[PDB]
Amino acid sequence: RHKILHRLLQ
Amino acid sequence: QLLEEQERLIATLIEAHRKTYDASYSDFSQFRPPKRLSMLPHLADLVSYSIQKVIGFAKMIPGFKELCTEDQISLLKASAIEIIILRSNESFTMEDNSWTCGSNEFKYQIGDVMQAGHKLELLEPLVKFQVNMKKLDLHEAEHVLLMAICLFSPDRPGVQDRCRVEEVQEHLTETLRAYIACRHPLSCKHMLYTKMVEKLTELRSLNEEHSKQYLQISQDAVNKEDLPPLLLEVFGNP
Ligand SMILES: C=C1/C(=C\C=C2/CCC[C@]3(C)[C@@H]([C@H](C)CCCC(C)(C)O)CC[C@@H]23)C[C@@H](O)C[C@@H]1O
Ligand SMILES: [Mg+2]
Ligand SMILES: [Mg+2]
Repeated sequence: RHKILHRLLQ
Repeated sequence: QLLEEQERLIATLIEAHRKTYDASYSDFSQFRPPKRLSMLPHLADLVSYSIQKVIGFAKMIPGFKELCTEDQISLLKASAIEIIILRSNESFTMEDNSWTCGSNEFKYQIGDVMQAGHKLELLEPLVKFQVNMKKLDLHEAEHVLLMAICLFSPDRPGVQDRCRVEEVQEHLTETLRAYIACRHPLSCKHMLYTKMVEKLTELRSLNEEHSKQYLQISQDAVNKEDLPPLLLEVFGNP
């Protein structure tokens, strides 16, 4: 998926 | 004639922008070093840095965190380069049409950005954009409402709750109009507001053209270590 982007949004 | 809530919103966004924009440019020493696709590793590192700041900025606009995760991602991916181009005006200077970030070693002009693979179909309108935004001479509040309004575009691909997105933009744009009507009583308010949304339209053409060239840059630099993971998630991956 969009691993890093997902973690930025937290 | 600026309501207490519009004044609070402008204040929140200015606070958000200052926290996520660093006019001392002190982390530039950390990117891979510029070389004069020789400038791709440094310029790529810079945009990946900058995208994270844009995400910091987003999360602080009221009503964005309240979006579902997929909507936020589709909003960021639609407007990420457009918001980098806007916020870069801070470092841009018409004295030599460069982006200058603390020192001459981190000074970017149209030539350095062709050593990162881009072409005149984007760069020339890019620098014309930069010069013309300078001549607009926007107040800090107009600057930050623009970056927020460009993010809250309900028409982007993938947006699921478009009603919620349009409401936030409604709010954003009503606040912009009110500021123009108060702060610039000698100009046509319709004239000033139009010159700003016009810039938003030219940001979409800069973005389509960047998208196009990125496709070939990334394909070109597929086996080399040049593009970092975040750019791949945002702009594409071949
Ligand atoms: C970013 C910021 C800055 C400069 C932005 C520039 C000048 C160099 C060339 C850039 C980065 C443009 C490039 C054509 C984009 C290329 C991206 C890539 C090489 C991956 O396809 C986009 C905006 C331009 C510096 C600072 O103001 C932070 C801001 O936030
Ligand atoms: Mg910054
Ligand atoms: Mg006036």
